[PDB]
Amino acid sequence: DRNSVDYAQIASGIDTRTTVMIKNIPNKFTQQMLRDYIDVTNKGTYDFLYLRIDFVNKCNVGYAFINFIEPQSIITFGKARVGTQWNVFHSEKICDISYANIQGKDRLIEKFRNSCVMDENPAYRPKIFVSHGPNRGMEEPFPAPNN
Repeated sequence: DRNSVDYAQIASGIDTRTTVMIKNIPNKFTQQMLRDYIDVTNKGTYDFLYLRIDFVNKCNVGYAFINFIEPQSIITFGKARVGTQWNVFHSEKICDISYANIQGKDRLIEKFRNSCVMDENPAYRPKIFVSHGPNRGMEEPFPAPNN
């Protein structure tokens, strides 16, 4: 499909999309567990991260948005994790990815800055990180509502 990830197309430079959906996330996985999981192989390679929590059902939504700074970092993540089991909470689910319909850190910021999710516990809010320079990967304060 239009959102399937093909590592060879990324390597050859014919698909430069950077926003990816991390799929089949176990119900009880947290955003901290996801950040740590990604940091095993991809620390400092992404500049947007969000795993939405459903507070009523005590679970995450099952997928996360991640914006990689360089499209090549999708190969690093994918080749290490895609097709492997999460191996937490006795889940049978496997890590998988596809491209998101929304593309880029700026579009992601604009999608959540005015959202009601910014009113929840600061620890569970979407995150942005420095995209370039010596501090690349360091968390940045999320921009305030545009209204």
